[PDB]
Amino acid sequence: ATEYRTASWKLWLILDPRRVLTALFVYLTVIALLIHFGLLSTDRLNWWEFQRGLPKAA
Amino acid sequence: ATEYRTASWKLWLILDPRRVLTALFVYLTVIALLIHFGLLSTDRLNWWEFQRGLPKAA
Amino acid sequence: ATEYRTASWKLWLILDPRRVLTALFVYLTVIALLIHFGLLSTDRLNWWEFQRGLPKAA
Amino acid sequence: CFEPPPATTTQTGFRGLSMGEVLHPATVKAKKERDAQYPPALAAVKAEGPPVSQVYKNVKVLGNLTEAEFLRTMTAITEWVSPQEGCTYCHDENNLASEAKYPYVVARRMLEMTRAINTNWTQHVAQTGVTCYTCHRGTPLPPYVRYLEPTLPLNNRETPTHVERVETRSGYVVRLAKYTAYSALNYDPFTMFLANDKRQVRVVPQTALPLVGVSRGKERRPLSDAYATFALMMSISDSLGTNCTFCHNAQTFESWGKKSTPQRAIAWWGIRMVRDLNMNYLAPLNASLPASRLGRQGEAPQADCRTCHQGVTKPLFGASRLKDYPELGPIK
Amino acid sequence: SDWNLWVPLGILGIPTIWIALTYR
Amino acid sequence: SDWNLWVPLGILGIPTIWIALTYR
Amino acid sequence: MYHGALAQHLDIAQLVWYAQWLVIWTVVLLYLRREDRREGYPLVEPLGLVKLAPEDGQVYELPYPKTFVLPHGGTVTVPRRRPETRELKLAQTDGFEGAPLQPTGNPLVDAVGPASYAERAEVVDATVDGKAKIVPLRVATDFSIAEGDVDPRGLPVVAADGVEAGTVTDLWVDRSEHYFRYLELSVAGSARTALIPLGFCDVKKDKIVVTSILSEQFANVPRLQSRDQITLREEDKVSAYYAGGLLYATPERAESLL
Amino acid sequence: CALGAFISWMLREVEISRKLGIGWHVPLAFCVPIFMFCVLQVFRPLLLGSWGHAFPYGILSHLDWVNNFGYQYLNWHYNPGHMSSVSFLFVNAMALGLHGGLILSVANPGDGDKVKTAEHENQYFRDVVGYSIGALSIHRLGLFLASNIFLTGAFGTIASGPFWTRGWPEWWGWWLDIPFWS
Amino acid sequence: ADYQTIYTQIQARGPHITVSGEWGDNDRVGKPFYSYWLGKIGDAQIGPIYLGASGIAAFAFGSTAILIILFNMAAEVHFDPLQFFRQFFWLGLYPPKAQYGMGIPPLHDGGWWLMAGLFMTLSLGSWWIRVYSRARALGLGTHIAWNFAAAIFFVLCIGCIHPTLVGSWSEGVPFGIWPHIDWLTAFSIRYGNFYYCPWHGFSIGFAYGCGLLFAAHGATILAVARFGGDREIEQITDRGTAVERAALFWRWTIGFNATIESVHRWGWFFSLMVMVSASVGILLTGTFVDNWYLWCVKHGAAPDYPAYLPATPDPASLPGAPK
Ligand code: BCB
Ligand code: BCB
Ligand code: BCB
Ligand SMILES: C/C=C1/c2cc3[nH]c4c(c3C)C(=O)[C@H](C(=O)OC)c4c3nc(cc4[nH]c(cc(n2)[C@@H]1C)c(C(C)=O)c4C)[C@@H](C)[C@@H]3CCC(=O)OC/C=C(\C)CCC[C@H](C)CCC[C@@H](C)CCCC(C)C
Ligand SMILES: C/C=C1/c2cc3[nH]c4c(c3C)C(=O)[C@H](C(=O)OC)c4c3nc(cc4[nH]c(cc(n2)[C@@H]1C)c(C(C)=O)c4C)[C@@H](C)[C@@H]3CCC(=O)OC/C=C(\C)CCC[C@H](C)CCC[C@@H](C)CCCC(C)C
Ligand SMILES: CC(C)=CCC/C(C)=C/CC/C(C)=C\CC/C(C)=C/CC/C(C)=C/CC/C(C)=C\CC/C(C)=C/CC/C(C)=C/CC/C(C)=C/CC1=C(C)C(=O)c2ccccc2C1=O
Ligand SMILES: COC1=C(OC)C(=O)C(C/C=C(/C)CC/C=C(/C)CC/C=C(\C)CC/C=C(\C)CC/C=C(/C)CC/C=C(\C)CC/C=C(\C)CC/C=C(\C)CCC=C(C)C)=C(C)C1=O
Ligand code: HEC
Ligand code: HEC
Ligand code: HEC
Ligand SMILES: CC(C)=CCC/C(C)=C/C=C/C(C)=C/C=C/C(C)=C/C=C\C=C(C)\C=C\C=C(/C)CC/C=C(\C)CCCC(C)C
Ligand SMILES: CCCCCCCCCCCC[N+](C)(C)[O-]
Ligand SMILES: [Fe+3]
Repeated sequence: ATEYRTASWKLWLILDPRRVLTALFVYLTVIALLIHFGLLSTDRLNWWEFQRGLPKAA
Repeated sequence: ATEYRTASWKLWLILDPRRVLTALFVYLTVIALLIHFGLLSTDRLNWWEFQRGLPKAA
Repeated sequence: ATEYRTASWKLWLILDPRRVLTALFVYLTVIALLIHFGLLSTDRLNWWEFQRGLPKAA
Repeated sequence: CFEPPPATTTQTGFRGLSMGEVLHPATVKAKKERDAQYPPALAAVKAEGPPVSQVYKNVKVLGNLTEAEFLRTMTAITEWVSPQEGCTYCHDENNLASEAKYPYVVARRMLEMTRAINTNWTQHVAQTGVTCYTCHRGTPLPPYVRYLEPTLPLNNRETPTHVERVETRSGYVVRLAKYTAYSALNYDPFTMFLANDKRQVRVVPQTALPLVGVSRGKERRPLSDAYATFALMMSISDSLGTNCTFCHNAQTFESWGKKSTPQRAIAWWGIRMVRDLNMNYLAPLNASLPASRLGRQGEAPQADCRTCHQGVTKPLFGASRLKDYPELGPIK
Repeated sequence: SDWNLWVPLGILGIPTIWIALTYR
Repeated sequence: SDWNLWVPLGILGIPTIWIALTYR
Repeated sequence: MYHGALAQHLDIAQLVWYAQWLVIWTVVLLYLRREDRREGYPLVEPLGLVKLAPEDGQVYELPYPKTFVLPHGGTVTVPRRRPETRELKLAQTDGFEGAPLQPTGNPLVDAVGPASYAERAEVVDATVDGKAKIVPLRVATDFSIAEGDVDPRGLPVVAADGVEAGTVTDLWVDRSEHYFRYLELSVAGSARTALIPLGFCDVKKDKIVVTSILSEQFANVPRLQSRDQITLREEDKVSAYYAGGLLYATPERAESLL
Repeated sequence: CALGAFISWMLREVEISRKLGIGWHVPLAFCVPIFMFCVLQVFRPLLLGSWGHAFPYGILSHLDWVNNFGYQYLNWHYNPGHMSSVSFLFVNAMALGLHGGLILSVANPGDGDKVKTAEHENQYFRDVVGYSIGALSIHRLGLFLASNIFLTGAFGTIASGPFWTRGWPEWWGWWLDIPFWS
Repeated sequence: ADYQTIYTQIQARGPHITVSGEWGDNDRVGKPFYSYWLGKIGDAQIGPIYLGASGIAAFAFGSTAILIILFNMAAEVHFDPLQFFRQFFWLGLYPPKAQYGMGIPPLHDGGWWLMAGLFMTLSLGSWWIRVYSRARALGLGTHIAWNFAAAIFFVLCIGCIHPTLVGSWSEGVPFGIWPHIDWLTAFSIRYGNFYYCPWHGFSIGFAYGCGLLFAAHGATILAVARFGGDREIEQITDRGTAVERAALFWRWTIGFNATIESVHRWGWFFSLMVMVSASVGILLTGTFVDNWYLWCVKHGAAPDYPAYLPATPDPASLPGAPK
């Protein structure tokens, strides 16, 4: 190893960058979607619309 | 490597540009559509239409 | 054993890191989602929304 | 989404036929909570003095009562219809006998209507009867009404989205579907069957063989009429929160006798009663309302099943005030 | 504010420690 | 503006640091 | 007055009903069922009383004969009279019509019960070109295993005992289906290759497990006539041997569970 | 007695197949409908807690049960378990037709034409629709289609009552109502 | 378990041999490719495809139809692309809603319906020809064509023939996912309950029959695949232990058997019969029977049950009823 401290790196000998990469891509995208849409489906916490909340108002 | 600082680039020896390119192309396109259409299905932030948002008015 | 105490480690001779790793990944994700959404489906312990709880009020 | 067990089940037809209602116990609880805000009867008063017709000056419906009774009624009315604006809502504060505010003159007519229901449609509403509350549920705009286009959402206390708004032309199909229990049937059954007495609901032939002279070409009805009936039924079901087998034995939708429950009779009267309401009390109000109330084709709002039942087979689970407010009917 | 109620702390914490110490 | 609502910073920040330091 | 009324109680629908029925049964009986008797009929009798005629209604039964003109010359006529002349090594439990039979010697070699084969024509199965259909991968050099699978060549064949019977020499391919039919293994202890149907072995990463028969009886799997091609009869012979072992490998395979 | 008969039937088959040294596929396949019977007559009634939820024995009578049951959810056609089952039912029928025909065409090619080969089966389909599933696998596939008629349906059946009490169309609301494009 | 019946463990690759037709060896189209996943259930190779005239034509009409259908579905949501995609199953192309008898209806009310109908009809036919011709091209028998025929005919019956015999286009099936289904209920309600029509019966019988038969045949072949029973054609011309067992199995169970050849006939026959039975029923309906239940009662087939809740006389028929 070129000046390392742990052996962490050896993970990639075991695991495969391409899998991890492609997976993370997906994983994060989905989560990101869930949150975004999720938020935009509330009343508080929707930008993109007039305040449906009727927050305390009536 | 022509005066490169990182090894970053070796990624393309691992990954395959053609896949990446094609995926982004699609990925992006979709997000883009979601945003466009999704926006244009609100009341505020719909250009293209008359403000039948009736913002608070009535 | 490079200054070890137990043989605990021999587990990975028997088990396979990759299986464990990949499963834990999923297992945890699911429990995480469970709790998050679970909470966010109550009345007390919903952040993201106005206090629908009507805590005692009405 | 996958609604968890158990289920309340009843039996409405002969054993082994799979007829009867199927309820989610949870949902019923929720509805029962909702139908409990019905304000309790007011404390009864001693009938003492002269008739109101001699006391006041502008009574034209409730002439009979005593001064004290009369005000009781007014108090009840207030609570059922306009609790928030109070008395003020349809009276000038000082000259009470002024017909100035618009709701006043609607309200006089509503009184006539309610009376009539509790007198002439006894065969739908029985000894249970209705009060303003039945429909209004404590607002001056009853939370389920109908216009001549399908609108959404069903409950007009919620706020519409962009696609739900009537003006959004793309959203029509959905506006329609939600009215008929999410099926894709393409007819608005309110305007076909309920608004007036102009169509026949019965579509099935009452004989085994095709009857010569009504059975071919332009003699025949269009298969539309079947779908349209199937639509009216879908909606009725959702309006009562029940299924076909609460009234028909599917074996033969068309048949009566041992193939229909007693409910089906009541429903038949039901239909004839809403029609009367719409054609005679409700629809000709577009003369009296403000334009703000009126629909796109300049019509007043009208009633259908949901307007009263609101998703229960008996409105307000059959809670009544019929003995407590005999001003509201029946009459002699 | 975590007062009188160390319940989750105990549940979370205890294992955290013996997981630390058992597998060295 | 986080007023003792360091909560998400806590959840976001902490691991961010040890992820920095553990795999070096 | 009604459409479709033949009397005050008789309508055209009602008549059609029966009609429909009629046809169904006719087809079933006067056709389909006849077509069914092209193989193995007329029925044979080894107890009953002076019978040249099955369930009665039926010695017409057999339809008149077809004549399949075969792809690579010759004709077959159906139904036929193909006589069984192998002399079965089976003793009867009772002399009774439908009482079962006991094998006299070794059932796996004497080829009886689940170990019996049909006397098929002693010719090689062919392609549309006129090549041999079933061949090994020494011959079909053009054919190959799909990239991503386990090549079973080299692996140990473990039998029912948990004992290595021998090692895999080759795969055999169907040339007109692109499908593998046989493993050819080298039976250890003798100087012989025996052919196992691929439907009798669970192929793993390390080993081929053969539940069918015991290690010792690999020595007696029927011998191939040629080295590089297989006849139709030899196929049946090979297959029947292992399947027979499903009832006859161990004595307990006979018995009921209790 | 019914259950009795069915099961005894199925086990008999197992005994038979043992005797012949053939696979047990047949008995097992026969197990699927048995299960559906059990689902309708036993489980679903258990879950709703009465026998009175089961269907009656009677040629026309049984259909009356089917009929009303289905209108208890307002339009059974929309129940997604049903959709799948129905699809299989149809595919299966069509597929049997094709398999039937294809063998028969090869065997009885008309005139004094020679019986054709396996390659002709393949060619034929790879022409008409451009794919051939191949000879063994069709058998395998047939068994699969057939079987999911009940396997998938069983889901829709059990669901109705214990896990869903509204009309089946209302259930597609999940999609129809995703608030994004609502 | 025996894994070799469920999926394929070791896949084979090699040169596929083309059977030369009578004509149109030239009109095979495309680079044949493989799918390793598909290779686990069947052949992996996916091209080429025959083209020729019938094809061309079938596509021609077929597409036109599709276009008219979709286009009108779009027009239902007023071309809002987002809504289209959300509402898609609920959209349809409907036949005429007024009574015009059999006159070619106005464009906006059923006109377009009719056109698509005609074109769908034409594609079906063109295709039929494809199926039939190809068979003859390769010296096979025509069985598939004839089965397919019956199917087509039944489509005709519910599409135009029945409408015709009663004489109104209003009775046509609509195009669209949900709405083609709503048709089913309407149609049944109108003709007094289809469970009670005998041909609906027959049909279903045969349909379930197919289920039974394929499961059985399917299972049977796999059970004897160890003896090479999947090689069904060679089994016909030179009977091996495989089908001997298969026969025996069935004989010892239900007490009569088939042949390897004839089982195929049975299956083919049952398949056909679904479609035929159906067609008949459809033709009889509206034309000779008006209400199938009542008809079953006239022939006393219909079961009758006692009342659970009190029996209810129809209110329309009371003294002093409204309308
Ligand atoms: C009211 C609050 C809001 C909010 C609150 C907010 C927070 C708190 C955060 C964001 C974040 C984000 N927001 Mg945002 N948001 C965004 C979009 C975004 C993204 C730019 C970013 C999401 C990063 C991510 O999730 O990674 C998903 C996928 C990733 C990272 C994949 C790439 C990594 C991959 C593993 C590496 C591989 C790359 C290879 C080259 C490709 C491989 C190809 C394969 C398939 C072969 C849009 C479009 C809008 C609109 C239109 O309104 C919006 C509105 C809002 N956001 C509201 C106003 N949002 C996050 C962020 O980090 O900002 C940048 C974030 O933390
Ligand atoms: C108005 C109500 C309807 C309805 C109500 C409905 C219900 C409630 C159910 C189905 C079910 C099914 N429906 Mg549907 N249906 C279907 C098709 C189907 C089947 C695919 C599927 C399963 C049938 C079944 O359960 O077998 C039953 C067969 C069994 C149980 C096996 C019995 C065999 C036994 C093991 C052996 C018997 C041996 C004999 C006793 C031996 C006697 C023989 C002699 C030789 C002695 C079609 C194609 C249509 C059309 C075209 O509209 C339709 C319309 C309707 N269905 C109407 C909309 N249907 C079932 C399903 O899967 O739902 C999702 C189901 O539960
Ligand atoms: C409430 C209404 C019901 C109903 C209404 C009903 C009607 C009205 C009819 C049937 C019919 C039938 N029903 Mg029934 N049904 C059936 C099953 C059946 C089928 C056996 C048979 C329909 C024939 C068929 O297979 O269609 C599927 C096969 C078809 C449609 C042929 C398609 C072939 C075509 C060439 C396809 C190729 C198309 C191309 C690819 C074109 C592409 C299009 C382009 C151009 C856009 C079951 C199993 C059940 C159960 C279990 O309850 C049931 C209950 C009901 N049915 C409910 C009671 N059913 C028919 C019948 O038999 O009546 C006597 C019929 O007319
Ligand atoms: C997806 C899977 C499909 C499938 C599969 C397979 N199907 C099989 C096999 C496989 C693999 C066999 O191996 C086995 C068989 O042997 O091959 C012929 C069999 C068989 N499938 C029969 C009928 C059949 N398959 C149906 C459905 C599917 N099959 C589905 C589609 C249906 C439908 C759908 O209604 C029917 C009616 C019998 C002919 C036969 C067993 C005889 C029996 O069971 O013996 C035992 C019982 C009797 C002979 C009589 C029983 C009398 C009882 C005691 C009491 C009276 C009955 C009472 C319950 C009243 C009900 C009547 C009422 C509704 C009005
Ligand atoms: C019991 C008897 C059963 C039975 C029997 C049989 N069934 C058969 C056969 C037999 C024997 C055949 O021989 C034939 C066939 O060959 O199969 C191999 C066939 C068939 N049954 C099909 C589908 C089916 N069977 C069903 C049912 C039953 N079958 C009943 C149950 C059902 C149900 C139940 O719904 C369905 C959906 C097709 C596969 C096939 C017709 C192809 C056609 O007729 O083509 C017509 C051509 C078209 C529609 C053109 C396509 C145009 C494309 C999509 C592009 C349009 C896009 C456009 C907007 C723009 C243009 C640009 C473009 C480039 C992008
Ligand atoms: C003589 C003497 C000593 C007397 C004294 C003895 C005495 C009286 C003793 C006591 C009697 C006792 C104890 C018992 C009685 C006997 C007994 C066990 C009886 C059980 C009988 C019984 C209930 C029979 C009913 C049969 C039954 C359930 C159904 C009938 C069959 C039906 C309706 C089938 C559906 C129709 C159908 C699918 C037909 C398909 C056609 C065929 C044949 C399909 C099968 C089949 C398939 C599917 C193939 O794939 C295949 C592939 C290659 C070759 C052949 C075949 C093949 O044959
Ligand atoms: C040999 O001669 C022959 C040929 O070769 C020459 C042929 O090619 C041919 C035929 C030529 C061909 C091209 C054949 C192709 C014809 C076809 C109809 C193939 C088409 C098949 C399909 C489209 C698949 C059907 C899919 C549908 C109908 C849509 C269903 C919709 C939904 C939502 C289904 C959802 C659920 C699923 C998809 C799967 C659910 C599965 C489960 C719940 C459990 C699964 C059960 C198992 C896996 C079995 C248990 C496991 C074990 C026992 C080990 C014949 C006839 C001939 O015999
Ligand atoms: C929703 C409408 C409505 C509300 C709310 C309402 N009223 Fe009335 N009120 C009427 C109508 C209509 C009449 C005339 C009734 C008639 O002619 O029989 C009336 C008549 C009266 C009269 C007789 C007028 C006269 O000639 O002197 C009095 C007094 C009266 N209301 C008092 C009240 C009081 C007090 C309240 C509230 C506490 C009240 N009302 C609330 C509709 C309403
Ligand atoms: C069966 C249904 C029904 C009953 C019962 C009923 N109402 Fe109404 N009411 C309506 C409908 C529908 C409208 C029309 C919606 C509207 O005009 O706002 C209406 C309108 C009104 C309005 C006009 C308010 C406005 O702002 O437009 C008043 C006031 C009113 N009702 C009072 C009464 C009173 C008082 C009673 C009882 C004596 C009563 N209603 C009973 C259905 C009913
Ligand atoms: C609340 C009672 C009730 C329910 C619930 C109900 N119906 Fe009806 N249905 C009726 C009445 C009443 C009629 C007859 C109305 C008339 O005479 O005008 C009727 C008529 C019909 C008809 C016409 C019969 C004919 O004579 O031509 C059909 C078909 C029908 N219903 C089907 C359904 C279906 C399907 C459902 C469930 C989706 C359903 N019904 C739910 C009360 C009901
Ligand atoms: C004499 C005169 C004037 C006219 C005679 C006309 C004539 C022959 C009329 C007869 C008409 C007939 C046979 C009509 C039949 C109609 C029937 C059976 C319709 C039935 C079902 C249709 C369904 C389920 C179709 C739904 C269709 C869709 C949702 C859209 C179509 C799209 C697809 C199937 C996907 C492919 C498109 C993709 C490549 C982008
Ligand atoms: C409702 C459709 C059912 C059609 C009937 C199916 C025929 C069953 C075959 C019986 C065979 C008779 N036998 C024993 C003489 O071969
Ligand atoms: Fe077959």
